[PDB]
Amino acid sequence: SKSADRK
Amino acid sequence: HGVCWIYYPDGGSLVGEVNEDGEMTGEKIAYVYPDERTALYGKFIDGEMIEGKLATLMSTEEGRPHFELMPGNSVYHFDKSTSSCISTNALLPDPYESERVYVAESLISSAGEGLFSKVAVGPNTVMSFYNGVRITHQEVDSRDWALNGNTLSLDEETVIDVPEPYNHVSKYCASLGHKANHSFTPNCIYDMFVHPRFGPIKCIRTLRAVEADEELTVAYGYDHSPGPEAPEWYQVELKAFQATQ
Ligand SMILES: Nc1ncnc2c1ncn2[C@@H]1O[C@H](CSCC[C@H](N)C(=O)O)[C@@H](O)[C@H]1O
Repeated sequence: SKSADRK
Repeated sequence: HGVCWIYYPDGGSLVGEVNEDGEMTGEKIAYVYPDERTALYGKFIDGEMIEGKLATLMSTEEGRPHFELMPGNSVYHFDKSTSSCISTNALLPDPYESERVYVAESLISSAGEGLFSKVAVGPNTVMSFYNGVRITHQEVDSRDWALNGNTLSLDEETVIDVPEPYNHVSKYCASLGHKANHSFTPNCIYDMFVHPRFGPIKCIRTLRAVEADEELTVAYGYDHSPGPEAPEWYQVELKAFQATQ
């Protein structure tokens, strides 16, 4: 979750 | 012996004559970008680009493409990143992306650089590629936000990152997707892309027509109810956006 654009 | 075209879901394709075992292996194979015009033509083995030279797909006869080579000695090869090496040629731009976007100061206040369109394009147009080193969700989620400005989830197993010092285009310009800033009213989306040099990555694709010199923005899509798990600047903007609603 500390990243963009997770499913 | 005839010619195969394999189209990826993103609209790019591999095209060429297959060998006796049915592999895309030979000296006259090509990858064609989603414009169905820009191509990398030359030696591939089992669909992997060994020496692709920049070409234009001019025409097609009985299914068989004709490529004219572009000037220069622009050549490319399959060069998937690792956890530490972002590219063998960090300064060699992608030729399709070069014709479509450039980096300049963002029009968003205090947002650093942003990505802009060179040309007017219509909806659903791939504009830019988000390549980076490949690391794990565990590593990313365990470390400070300060280190996570450029992390983009690829799938359940992999996060792509553009870590220092490759966040400066003077050190890395092989792809430029990490320069698009966030908007809650974006004109682009992130989408899966299979790239002949970078491998499986994400691209920036328009969701509507855009004008020349328009800033391209994407929704970063952080978890708003894991408050949000997001950098402070995003939390400020999310409050403002909900308020406008
Ligand atoms: N809407 C927004 N408001 C403010 N900062 C933004 C923003 N969208 C992106 N950012 C900035 O851009 C970073 C993600 S990478 C996007 C490119 C970056 N602006 C750069 O110059 O390289 C974030 O860490 C944040 O610093």
